[PDB]
Order: sequence, then C-alpha cells, then structure tokens
Amino acid sequence: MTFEMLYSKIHRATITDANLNYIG
Amino acid sequence: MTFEMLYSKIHRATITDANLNYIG
Amino acid sequence: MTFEMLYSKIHRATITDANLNYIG
Amino acid sequence: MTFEMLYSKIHRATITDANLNYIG
Amino acid sequence: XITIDEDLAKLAKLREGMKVEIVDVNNGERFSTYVILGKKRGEICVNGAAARKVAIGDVVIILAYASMNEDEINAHKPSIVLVDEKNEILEKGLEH
Amino acid sequence: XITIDEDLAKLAKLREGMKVEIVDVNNGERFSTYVILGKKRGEICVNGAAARKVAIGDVVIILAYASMNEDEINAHKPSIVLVDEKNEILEKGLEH
Amino acid sequence: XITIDEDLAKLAKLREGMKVEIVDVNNGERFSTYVILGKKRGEICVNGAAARKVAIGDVVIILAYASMNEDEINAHKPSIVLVDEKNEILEKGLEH
Amino acid sequence: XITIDEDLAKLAKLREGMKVEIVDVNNGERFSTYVILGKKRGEICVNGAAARKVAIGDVVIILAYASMNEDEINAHKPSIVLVDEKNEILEKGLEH
Repeated sequence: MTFEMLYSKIHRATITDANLNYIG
Repeated sequence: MTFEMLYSKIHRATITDANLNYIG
Repeated sequence: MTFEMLYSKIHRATITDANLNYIG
Repeated sequence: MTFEMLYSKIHRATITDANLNYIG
Repeated sequence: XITIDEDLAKLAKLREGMKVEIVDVNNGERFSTYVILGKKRGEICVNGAAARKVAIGDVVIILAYASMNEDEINAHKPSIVLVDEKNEILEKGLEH
Repeated sequence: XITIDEDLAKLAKLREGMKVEIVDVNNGERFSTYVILGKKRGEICVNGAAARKVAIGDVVIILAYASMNEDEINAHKPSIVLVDEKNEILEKGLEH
Repeated sequence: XITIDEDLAKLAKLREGMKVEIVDVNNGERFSTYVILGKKRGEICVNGAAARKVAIGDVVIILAYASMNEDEINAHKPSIVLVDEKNEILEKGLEH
Repeated sequence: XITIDEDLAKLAKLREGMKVEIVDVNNGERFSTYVILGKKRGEICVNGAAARKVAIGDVVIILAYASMNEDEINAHKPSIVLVDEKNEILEKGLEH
C-alpha cells in the first residue's frame, strides 16, 4: 500500500517569464 | 496492479480559518 | 515502471439523483 | 518510492475532429 | 460520492471505495470521486459537493484506471460497458 | 496546505504531508493539498493559494486515497469520520 | 477519449487505453483522458465530454507520465515528438 | 512546462521531467506540469498552455509528491525551500 506524500516544495517563488508558444 | 481506493475521510468538517499568505 | 491504464468504464449512463448534503 | 515522470509527449499537435456524443 | 447500482458496478468491475473519474457530457464537468454500491436498480446518484457539478438527467461517463506494468498492459483487457437511458446494460465489450 | 487538528487527523489516520482531496460543499470547489498537523483543538485552516477556493465557515469533505493491490482491497476497511459544526467527532465508521 | 493516429501514437510510445494529459494551447484547458489508436493518417479526434474543452483546429500538447523509482529515473529517456500543422512528424528527441 | 533554475531545483530535489503541482497565490490557479532545468539564475518560466494560467510576477508554490509505503513515510523528511522575491534561497527546512 502506498500514499502520495509531499516530497518537496518551493514556497512562494516568483514567475520571471512565460512562454505560451514554447517549443521543446 | 494497483487501484486508488478511499483510505479515509473526514465528512462535513468546518473551515475555521484561512491564510492566503501562509509561510512554511 | 507503471502506467495508469483504462481499467473499465460505464459509457453514457444517466444521473438519476443528486444529494448535496449526503451523510455517510 | 516512485515519482510520476514525463514518459513521452506529442508537442503542438492539431485537433482535426471532435465527437461529443461518441460511442465506444 | 457516487452511488452506482451494485449490479451495474459489478459488470464494470468497480469495487466499493474505488476512485473513479466522472465526466458529464451535458455540461463538460470532469471530477473524481469514489464508488458506493447501490441497492436500487438502475440508480446513479451523485452525493456530496459533486452534486453541484451535475444535474439530474445528465449523461455521464464513469471511468476507472489502474496502475499497470508492461506485462499487465499486454495482457490487459478493459471492461467497457454501455447502457441505455434507464442505465440497463446494452453491451459490455472487452476491447475499444 | 490544510492544517487539521492533529487529534482529528489521527482519527482519520492522516499523516503529516499526506496528499488529500478537499471538496467544498458550499461552493463545489475541488482541489488537492497536503496535511499539516494542527495544535489548536477543532481547527481546520486552509493555507496558501487554496485559501482562494474556500470561505471561512464552509463545510468540507477531506478525503485520503491509497494505492492498493487486490488483496489489500479485500482486507481494506476505510476510516470514515463524521464531525459536528465544531469539528468534534460524532462518529467513526469502518464501512460506507 | 482521444483518438490518435496509431502511427503517431507509436512514435510517442503511447498504448491504447493509456491515460494521458491534454493541454490546449489556444484556450488553456487542461484535462485527462485515454488513448484510442486511430486508423486515419494525421488524425487527432477528441471524443466524449472532452469535446466541450476544445475546438477543432486548436493546438494541443499530449503528455504521458509513468511512475518510476530512482534507478528508472536515472536511466529514463523521454520521447518528445514534435509535429507540424498536419500532425506529420517533424522531430523526435530523447531529451528536453 | 516549467523551467526552474537548476540550482534551485537541486535544492528541492527536483529531477528534470518530474511531475510537479503549481499553485498560483495571486490568482488561485492550480495545475500540473513537469520540471525543466534552467540555466539562468533565479529563473522561473512557465511554458506552453500553462502560460495562460499565470502572469509574470505572480507568486507560486511548486510541489513535488512521491508515492511511499509506511516505512518510507516514517523515515521520510520533506525538503521545504523558501525563497525571496528574486528566487534566491532564504531557507531550506526538513520539517513542516
């Protein structure tokens, strides 16, 4: 039996950029 | 082969507080 | 390595009732 | 311990058709 | 949650408490919940918060997924059940 | 995230850091987060971005799922806990 | 559900019935469904309730995830397939 | 997808291609995507359809979950990383 557990987290980081039509 | 099964549940509890900018 | 695979499905069934404040 | 990892992806494909009332 | 006719659930190999995905054809809502075996024939009742995601009379698709390894995948055969407006079985195929 | 009274969490066999599904009966919102053991009695606090998905005073259902094999399923018994408006335990059944 | 050109699916190592995440670049919708191997060349058809989440002609990204252990992760190589407006293969990389 | 400063990702023990949950504090959006190791310092770039779920400058929480058995759970210690407005590390705790 397994359960999904919080492994790690980056708290309150800031989005510095966004790319809707990213390729890759 | 495994299946996600209801393990436990707290039914109809009341939210006593909310913290949008929580830190931790 | 495992993958989530369609195990079974009930196609186009009709909702006969709804209970928002169900208890159980 | 296991983690969901990107196995494969089809990038920027075009939807050629849609069938709301599909049967099967 | 979703109470399903135990006889219908059995045909789809659903177990009580098994997580299932519900997709509403009428309104397009997609959500997850768990199976509750019903005693009423042809009954499909959405309980709890999910009631707000559907309307009585909507057509829905109930799906169950399982985590399989490569060998299980090759030998796997999905249970696809089709029902009528009364939730009576019309077909049960073992292929897409 | 969601801070739950450690005493309440224990009854539902929730572990700190365990992923749980939250469904809000008032507004119908459905989201996932993880459990944080609270020290305040009867406390249920939603932290982070999830705060925007609920209102203080809303009634919610907290669910925990586990991946089981067929044998575990047959021997499995879910912990269903029902509470009152004060998040005090009313019942704890081992069946649906 | 989503019917994908079996020849395209093969290149992405998708199996029929395999759960996949669909993200629509045009409208931002994100949903899950399963793969159905198509017989029509360059075909990508969304079936069922999901049809309400897309429009014919939208650009989408189809993703498949697998649960791996640390060793599998280190040896793992994702299959990234890029196609053109006709869903014809342009590239198939084994890295990001 | 989300390109994360490889140096930041490492601190959170994120692997390239690892599925992660993104929650936007500003707008409340919650979605899943995978990690791409970035080469630019302090960079956090959302790529693909997900770009429509965020705005440059939004504060987000990036979470990674793993499926563990009871023994792994008892010995498990989460990596909680807190950063500043420049995505520079402020703290990295091994507890909640």
